[PDB]
Amino acid sequence: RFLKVKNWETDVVLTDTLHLKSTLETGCTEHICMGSIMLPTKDQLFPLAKEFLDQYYSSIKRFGSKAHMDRLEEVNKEIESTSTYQLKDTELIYGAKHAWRNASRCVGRIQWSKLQVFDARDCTTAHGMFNYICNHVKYATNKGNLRSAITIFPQRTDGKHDFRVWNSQLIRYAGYKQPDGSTLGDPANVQFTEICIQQGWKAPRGRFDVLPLLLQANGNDPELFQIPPELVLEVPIRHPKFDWFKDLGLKWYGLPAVSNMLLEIGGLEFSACPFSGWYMGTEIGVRDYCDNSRYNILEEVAKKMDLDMRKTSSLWKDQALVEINIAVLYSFQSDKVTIVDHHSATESFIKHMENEYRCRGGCPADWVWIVPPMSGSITPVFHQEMLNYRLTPSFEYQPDPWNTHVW
Amino acid sequence: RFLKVKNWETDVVLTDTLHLKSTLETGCTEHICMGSIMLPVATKDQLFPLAKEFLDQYYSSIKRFGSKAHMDRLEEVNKEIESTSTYQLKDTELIYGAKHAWRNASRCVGRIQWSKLQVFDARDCTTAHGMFNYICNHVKYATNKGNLRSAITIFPQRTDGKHDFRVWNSQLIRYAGYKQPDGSTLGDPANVQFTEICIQQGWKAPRGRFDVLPLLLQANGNDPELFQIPPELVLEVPIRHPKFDWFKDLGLKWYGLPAVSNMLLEIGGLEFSACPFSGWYMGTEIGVRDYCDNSRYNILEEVAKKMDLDMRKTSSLWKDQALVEINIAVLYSFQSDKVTIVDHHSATESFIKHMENEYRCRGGCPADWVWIVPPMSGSITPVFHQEMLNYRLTPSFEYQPDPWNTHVWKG
Ligand code: HEM
Ligand code: HEM
Ligand SMILES: Cc1cc(N)nc(C[C@@H]2CNC[C@H]2OCCNCCc2cccc(F)c2)c1
Ligand SMILES: Cc1cc(N)nc(C[C@@H]2CNC[C@H]2OCCNCCc2cccc(F)c2)c1
Ligand SMILES: C[C@H](O)[C@H](O)[C@H]1CNc2nc(N)[nH]c(=O)c2N1
Ligand SMILES: C[C@H](O)[C@H](O)[C@H]1CNc2nc(N)[nH]c(=O)c2N1
Ligand SMILES: [Zn+2]
Repeated sequence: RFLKVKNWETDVVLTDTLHLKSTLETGCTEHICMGSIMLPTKDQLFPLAKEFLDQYYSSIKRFGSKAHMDRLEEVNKEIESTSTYQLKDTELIYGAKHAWRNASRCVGRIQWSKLQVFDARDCTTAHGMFNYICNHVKYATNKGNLRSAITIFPQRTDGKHDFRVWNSQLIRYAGYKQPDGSTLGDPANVQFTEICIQQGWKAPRGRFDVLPLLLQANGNDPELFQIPPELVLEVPIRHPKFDWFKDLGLKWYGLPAVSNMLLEIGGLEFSACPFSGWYMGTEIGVRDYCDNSRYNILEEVAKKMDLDMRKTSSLWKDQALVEINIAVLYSFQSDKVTIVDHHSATESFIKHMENEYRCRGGCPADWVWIVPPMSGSITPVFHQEMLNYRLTPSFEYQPDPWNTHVW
Repeated sequence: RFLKVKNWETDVVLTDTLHLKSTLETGCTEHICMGSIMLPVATKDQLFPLAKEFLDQYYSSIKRFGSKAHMDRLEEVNKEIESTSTYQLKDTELIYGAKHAWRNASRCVGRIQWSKLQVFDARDCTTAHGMFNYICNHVKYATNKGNLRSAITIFPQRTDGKHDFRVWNSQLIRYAGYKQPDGSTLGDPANVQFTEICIQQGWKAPRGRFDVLPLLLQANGNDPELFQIPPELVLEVPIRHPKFDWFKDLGLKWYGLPAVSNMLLEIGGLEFSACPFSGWYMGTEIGVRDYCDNSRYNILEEVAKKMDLDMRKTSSLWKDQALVEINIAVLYSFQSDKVTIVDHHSATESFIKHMENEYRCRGGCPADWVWIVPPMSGSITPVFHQEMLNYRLTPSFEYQPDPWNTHVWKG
């Protein structure tokens, strides 16, 4: 029941007791490991509420206190008639921060307690949503000195009155299929970009066209909105040594802001809850630029470096991937926009795991996601055993709204 | 039940039904995943069932499931079990067994080659000296002047667990490590403890950065004895870089034959505690892990110095930058000496082909993503984008405790 993790580089051994307060299911059985799978009512809504308040009140050292009990009964009452309930602000803030704290795929959690939570539960329209979003973007960007935040729209009711942001991120680049079969911009968003044009977006059909936001309030048809360009901090990508780097025409946005997840607190479901932090250099440099079905610029970059592309074994893909990633970090630093490299982010997460083990008794962690997609073994998380388990409050994936919605 | 895995790069979905033919637990539960944990005397009662399963498998693969020869083999094994409390695998069975252990090794990216594996039956061996001879002939055959060939050598199975054959080395060829007074290590820091044991056992250590350790061999439960592999049998490659001439001045070399010798081979209930096997290296094994792990030779710093890198700030990717050059240098030296080696791009691509084919013809390929994904440049290799299912099939290679921890000394 007590479980140990070992780091094979330092011989450090931590004892996990947090996973016994674990509640959702991992997808694994005693017979099969699914660690590398991307995605493995009144009766129900109450015990969830009770478990959440138990954990809240214990955190502010008023476990078993009268305020605790009184809140419990007050929630049970709203439930026994309304079929749902409302979080207090303090609960909402605590629940958000913990959903981040329990995000087993997030390497950036050392920062979990400094989250800014904008309570948008008084929202009622897509224009409302647009205004909350712009405000969130502007606060988070903070002229390049980024700050974590999450904006929380009204919780689910009957599930036909959901609030949803259809973009998978607040800020992402257009994808256009072409009459030769190739792609322009970002192929990950090709479908979304069609959905935007087929709702009436006039697309400039260029390589780095910031997508329009597309927002659904209270079950309604969703609606388009251009984020004010002066709110989208973008970084032109250049290299410290390679003067030529600049003319590949690359740039990237400063604000990563995940917008398609569902926030679950005490059995309540916040289907629209965009959140934002700041980039680790590899997300842009390795994945965004070099993933085969993304910008796929390796072929081109190594060309400029005059390396030997005649064999996989000259490691030309690898040499170029490094320079690209040196370039992304250099651009963001030079431009005073927050970015962290994969060495420093992983070191921090080691320090954070260590903290969470002594303060909480563990830290759910998903090794497949925490190990950066380059230079794995030269970062210390590589040598670190991690236990993956699902704690609540939490962020969960949810179907792309366009499969679900009813017009 | 059927389970699907998606490759997120090419959108290929595959369907695993093979995980159903799978008895051993994983370490995971419905409530916790231990996918990244390194490590999460059998009786009559248990033995027959395991023999049966195995022989059912064997006879299926030769399309003789149900045949007189099948029924009579079962009955001969059952008989032999009741009479002797163990049993003897036929040669054909042992070969099939070893091949299937490898094919089932979910942490091995090299499995495309599983059916081509040379099996040496050393079940007649009785002494350490007989082991030294077997192993020498394994090394010579497998090395094959740089054109490496897969091989495994199998010594007598465990009996009462008191008469074990063991190769105390973790690999048949590995460099000494020496902890000095000042805290630093000369040679490979991974082999310090084993090195100490060798010296204790009477090995005179040359005390250089690349001393090939002696074989330390235990037969029939006996105390192990020391043997120097003939050095003309130990093929080595001095490491240089195609463009950096100072690289050779680092003084690096490596042996060409990766040969694991601490694992246990389980076939139809039988445990072969000594079964060293060898193939050939993936470049990153030497260049990433052996040279660049902080707990190994750790040349990252020395190489970065020599490159005039900006080492004052990690965000310069000076570690990433040297890592690649070292891996370039390892592939280049092996290829130039005509010693078989494979880069991670080609190994991973090969593995994806193997795994697809395995789903086609077998209904699955157990695979451990944590281990299949190479330790540099993960997402530019196609395994990174591949969902994998991991589970335990037998025949299998299992871990066993280090024998110095379990061995009963006779004097
Ligand atoms: C402060 C800087 C942060 C960094 C550097 C960071 C880093 C990351 C990375 C690298 C991933 C894996 C994504 C990928 O490679 O596709 C990730 C996943 C995730 N992170 Fe963070 N994080 C940060 C802040 C946040 C915040 C503020 C939240 C929420 C409040 C969050 C919640 C999550 C969640 C729920 C996932 C998994 C969802 C997915 O599949 O994308 N992180 N994080
Ligand atoms: C043909 C060339 C081969 C290559 C390139 C290869 C590659 C690898 C690599 C890279 C690993 C992970 C070890 C690490 O990086 O620490 C591994 C694991 C393994 N492979 Fe292979 N392999 C080859 C041949 C073989 C053979 C002949 C066998 C047995 C017949 C085998 C069975 C195994 C086993 C049992 C493991 C687990 C090792 C451990 O857990 O430490 N492979 N393979
Ligand atoms: C808040 C925050 C900060 C930060 N630095 N980083 C993040 C990760 C974003 C979230 N989500 C992907 C990452 O951005 C990378 C974009 N690639 C998409 C990966 C993908 C494709 C298809 C299916 C999937 F399940 C996942 C969030
Ligand atoms: C036959 C063959 C060919 C090849 N290319 N590569 C190999 C991998 C060897 C096996 N064994 C690891 C690799 O050699 C590296 C040694 N590291 C030991 C890994 C380890 C450490 C602590 C706990 C564990 F559970 C496991 C075999
Ligand atoms: C197949 C595998 O699950 C998939 O490629 C995962 C692996 N690790 C990842 N890790 C991060 N950080 N982000 C990802 O998108 C992925 N993809
Ligand atoms: C903690 C973690 O499981 C451990 O460091 C693993 C990760 N992946 C690995 N992968 C390979 N090929 N070889 C290894 O030794 C390891 N080590
Ligand atoms: Zn698992």
